Amino acid sequence: RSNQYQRGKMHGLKQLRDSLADKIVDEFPELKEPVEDIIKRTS
Amino acid sequence: MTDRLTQLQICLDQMTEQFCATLNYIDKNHGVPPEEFSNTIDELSTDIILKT
Amino acid sequence: HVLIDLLNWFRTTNMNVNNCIWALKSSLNSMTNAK
Amino acid sequence: YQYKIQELRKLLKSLLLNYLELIGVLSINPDMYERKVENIRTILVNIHHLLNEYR
Repeated sequence: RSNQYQRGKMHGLKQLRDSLADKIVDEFPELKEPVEDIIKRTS
Repeated sequence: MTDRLTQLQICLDQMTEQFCATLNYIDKNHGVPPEEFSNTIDELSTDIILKT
Repeated sequence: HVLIDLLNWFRTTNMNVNNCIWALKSSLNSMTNAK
Repeated sequence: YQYKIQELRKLLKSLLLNYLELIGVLSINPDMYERKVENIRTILVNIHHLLNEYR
């Protein structure tokens, strides 16, 4: 149960930050370049 | 009338409260169905953008 | 030990996650004053 | 005063960017998340300093 919770929360967080990066790129193109680096800083 | 500096303080306090609520929802909800969670987070992110 | 090692590692991950959650809650409670 | 205005705007943009990076840290490697948290607060603290001269 703990492992399933960990996997589900990891998937949720991944989709969270993917959507947040996408929208930050969308409405703020000038900050698009660091955001991808942020992914490189995280992933 | 309300002075715009007081409105600015109210806006920044509401922004801080909104970030606290959003991260609390993330912390207490990570694991709820993925679709409903994603929709609620999209609403919260739209709220973040509008507050900005 | 194989099952024991996996068991202990998963337990460590579990309460590490729980401690991270509690630390987040404590950080928000402390920082609400500075809000 | 335009310099302070643009400094505040770039600080707000950097604060949003650092919030995104910190929540990504929480996502992938939360164990060191605090390493950025106070950092973000410093920017917020700087914002308060930016209010002090505007008073």
